[PDB]
Amino acid sequence: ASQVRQNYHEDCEASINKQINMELYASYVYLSMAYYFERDDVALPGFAKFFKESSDEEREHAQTFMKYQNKRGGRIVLQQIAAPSMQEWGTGLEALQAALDLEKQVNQSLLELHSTASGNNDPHLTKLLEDEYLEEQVDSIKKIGDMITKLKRAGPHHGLGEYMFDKELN
Amino acid sequence: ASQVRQNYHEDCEASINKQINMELYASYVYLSMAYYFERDDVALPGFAKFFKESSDEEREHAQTFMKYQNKRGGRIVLQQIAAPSMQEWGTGLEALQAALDLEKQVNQSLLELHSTASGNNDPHLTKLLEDEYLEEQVDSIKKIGDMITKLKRAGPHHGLGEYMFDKELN
Amino acid sequence: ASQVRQNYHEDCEASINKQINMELYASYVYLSMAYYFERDDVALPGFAKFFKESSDEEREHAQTFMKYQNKRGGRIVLQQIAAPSMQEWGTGLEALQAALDLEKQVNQSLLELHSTASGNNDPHLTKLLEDEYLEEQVDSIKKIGDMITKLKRAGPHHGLGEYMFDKELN
Amino acid sequence: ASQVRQNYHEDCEASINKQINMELYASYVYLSMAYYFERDDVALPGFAKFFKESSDEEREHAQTFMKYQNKRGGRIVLQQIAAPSMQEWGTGLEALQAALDLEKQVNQSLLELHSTASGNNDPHLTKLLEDEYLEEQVDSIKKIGDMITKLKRAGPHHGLGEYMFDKELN
Amino acid sequence: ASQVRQNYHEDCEASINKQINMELYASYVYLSMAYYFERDDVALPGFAKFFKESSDEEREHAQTFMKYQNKRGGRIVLQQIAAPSMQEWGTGLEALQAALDLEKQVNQSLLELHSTASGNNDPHLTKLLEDEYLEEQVDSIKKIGDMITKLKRAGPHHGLGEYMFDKELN
Amino acid sequence: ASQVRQNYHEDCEASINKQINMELYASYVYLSMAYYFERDDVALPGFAKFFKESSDEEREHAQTFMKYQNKRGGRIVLQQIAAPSMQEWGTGLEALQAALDLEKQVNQSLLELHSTASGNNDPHLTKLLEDEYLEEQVDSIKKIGDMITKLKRAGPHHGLGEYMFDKELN
Ligand SMILES: [Fe+3]
Ligand SMILES: [Fe+3]
Ligand SMILES: [Fe+3]
Ligand SMILES: [Fe+3]
Ligand SMILES: [Fe+3]
Ligand SMILES: [Fe+3]
Ligand code: NI
Ligand code: NI
Ligand code: NI
Ligand code: NI
Ligand code: NI
Ligand code: NI
Repeated sequence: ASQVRQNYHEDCEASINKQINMELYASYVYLSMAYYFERDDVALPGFAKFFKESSDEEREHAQTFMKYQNKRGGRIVLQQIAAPSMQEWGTGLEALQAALDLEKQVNQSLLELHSTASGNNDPHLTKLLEDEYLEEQVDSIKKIGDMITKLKRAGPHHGLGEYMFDKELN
Repeated sequence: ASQVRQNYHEDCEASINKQINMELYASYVYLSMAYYFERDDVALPGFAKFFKESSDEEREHAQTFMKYQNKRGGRIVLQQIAAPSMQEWGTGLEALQAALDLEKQVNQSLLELHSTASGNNDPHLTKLLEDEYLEEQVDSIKKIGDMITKLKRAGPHHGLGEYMFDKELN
Repeated sequence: ASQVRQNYHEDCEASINKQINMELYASYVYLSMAYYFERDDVALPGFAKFFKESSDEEREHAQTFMKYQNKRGGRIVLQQIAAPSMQEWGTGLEALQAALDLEKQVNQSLLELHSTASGNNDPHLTKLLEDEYLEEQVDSIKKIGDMITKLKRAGPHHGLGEYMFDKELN
Repeated sequence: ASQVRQNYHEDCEASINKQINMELYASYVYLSMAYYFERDDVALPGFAKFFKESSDEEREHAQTFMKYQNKRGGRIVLQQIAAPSMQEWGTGLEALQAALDLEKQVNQSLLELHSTASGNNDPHLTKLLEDEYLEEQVDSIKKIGDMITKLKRAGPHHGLGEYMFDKELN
Repeated sequence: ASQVRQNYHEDCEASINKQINMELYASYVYLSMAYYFERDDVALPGFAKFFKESSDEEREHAQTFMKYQNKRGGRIVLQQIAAPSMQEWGTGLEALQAALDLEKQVNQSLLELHSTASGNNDPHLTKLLEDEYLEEQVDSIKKIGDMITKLKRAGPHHGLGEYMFDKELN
Repeated sequence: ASQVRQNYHEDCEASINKQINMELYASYVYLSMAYYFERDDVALPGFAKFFKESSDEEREHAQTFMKYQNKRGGRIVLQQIAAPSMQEWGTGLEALQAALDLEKQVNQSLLELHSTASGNNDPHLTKLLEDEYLEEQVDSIKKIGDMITKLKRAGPHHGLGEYMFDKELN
């Protein structure tokens, strides 16, 4: 085995490879949304910017797991990245709602990964999950929830409220 | 008695202790409103900021009365701070209207305290009330009244007007 | 329920509301001590400064729990803040000893809150408690213990030692 | 159709969507190589850096095609991104040789895309391909060829030459 | 007992004293290696620098445990520091391999200390171990593993590769 | 023998190895004292700082002998470092008195080492001892003697004098 490996269970190694693919997938979803909002018949530049940043961040999140895998002595196994569920995302509200659901799905996976790490007595992995993923995930979920409420207040259907709220994200 | 006490009536000393508690209570009310507007299902960051500042200022107002008590030779007696009347404050308009009523209630108490001080021929206390409390209270009441009128103009019910007016407070 | 809530148990939500009240209470205790030491017949400006800072910090600690509540989707419930146990705090030594006991009481509550969070498998809450509260609480307790020992060395009864030690806190 | 579309053939629109997927795939290949060279039993930090930059650039290349699609009035269709052909890439020489082949494969696709655009008399698309893709592709191929020759000179098998050549890329 | 002690088990107190001695011992091992590589018949200034820094860091690690002991109310008990196992360390490769084994030995001890702290429900101690020791230990082990692989690539036996690799550490 | 060795007697080589261990031991003694004075029931931060600096300096003194050994062609032999004679050091006065005795013990050893070097006609070693050790040792002894006298004047028993004198060292 790896000269560096120590207290690193095969199940955590495999779950990290699954989380890598999921982070890359979420990055791909947000990339799809980003350029959907730059279509000439959508033209929501604030939403496009918001989702392009989230796409970059999720790709960074994937790479932090890849560095982590190598650091512990695991071996990165990269799978296929699925096409995004949608090709068109509707209104800003509907995209935010899809993002909220995705973020909560990633959070569930991460909490399961923490349970795996905790069950195998790997405090180094639980620390990584708490400090670098679980904290960020809760803040992201709270932020998206705030945005949904703000957009529902401003007027969530294709109108002046959506146009004004989009400026808040620019 | 206190080596410093001079022309300081027991009734003014007691009324100051009552005003201290009332300032601390108003600070607590505004703190409740501040974090109500940061709930994910309210998301009014301008109102939250406005009330968090008012909460800090009312706590400062309480401390200025505590310094004053010590300066005159009175003795600070701290009571229980009551829970805020509400736990949820409705719309921005309703919170402003509750704040307006509270400010006018504090003003009434302060004017009564001035009458107590004037009745006991304490010009040092009347000066404190006029220069540090009564001036600020009238400006606060005028400001909140302005805000209520502006929010009623922009559209006071949970809609685009409330969302736009909230930006004026950010 | 809240669009953001996830893996957030009702018991942790309720314990956070209890800790909020306790942080606000400790803030109130330290505020009482702060202005006790500014009485003209006490005149310990270093102790007053030390306790006024601790009062501000405990109010900040309360607000961090209020932000946390909102972040997780819980609902803040604010109760009555009890009057401080004492209105007069004796010598500097006696105030420090009362502060030490209060800090250890808050620490016990926080460790219980960690046990609640751990029992409900909430690593996000255990992380908050470890990184933002338990670390600060142990440092505060060690610091107060140091101060008590230093004041006992300098001369803890109302004399030159207390006067000189007070300058160390200015 | 799109209010902006003009002289934009359905075949060019479809070929752009195919090139987007291929750019994303090459980005994924280079990402795999990048973290392969950070394995503790490979430890080639110069190669890792070189491939991580190429991974970022190919993702940028994909996005430029996505902006282009939207600019012309086409509609972005995102497919599945295939897993990289390899999970382990051997020596630096073998990775460079795999990169050279991939770059020449992308170049072939781009030249075919130019033939499609030229056959449909779309000078705007031929200009994009010449100015933004074909130029970069030839420079990349020449650079990788230079590197292969340099590494073959320094000593391409796992030895001092590979270790010294890796420093040239750091 | 100590006026500050709270939730601090005698077994954790004793294990900290054992870890202090082990950190001081590792510091001593690295000090031996550092000046071995400055012998006139070894003359590997990069290795000497690398091990002198690790010697300083392990002594700092020991002191952080000594501060921690005092912070929790435990009592520092200092034992004998054993002579390093070797007086001469061979080649750079052999010293790195000895360092790797020592680092993994310290890591095992620290993970056991975490299990002790976790078994006694001391989250403050588990936090210290995760944030200040376990993170650093894994990075150190990964770094040494990288170095071993790099030196095996450059040529690990007393030759040009060892001479060139030594410059990477200067 | 060493290609560099010249006029370097085996007895001086062995005495240097003995002095190395003694410098490391004194460093360990001062480290013990340093963190004794940071105990919550001692709280003498000036003494702690003074002894932590002396601990660092004695470790530097050990390293200068290790560099010297290598410079002359001798071979460093590292022994066991004994536990400090005490685990608790009493008052500041008692620690200073223990330090004074230790410094005079090291001085005696160094003067014996000078006699060894002089007896073997090694002027290079006598120069090192005079310029780098004997000068520093006499200044240290004079300084500690000054401090003892100053602390005896201020009031050496656990009281205001010890508390005030401790500030002189901060
Ligand atoms: Fe993520
Ligand atoms: Fe007020
Ligand atoms: Fe607190
Ligand atoms: Fe490309
Ligand atoms: Fe260490
Ligand atoms: Fe010395
Ligand atoms: Ni709609
Ligand atoms: Ni309404
Ligand atoms: Ni007393
Ligand atoms: Ni080969
Ligand atoms: Ni060999
Ligand atoms: Ni004594």
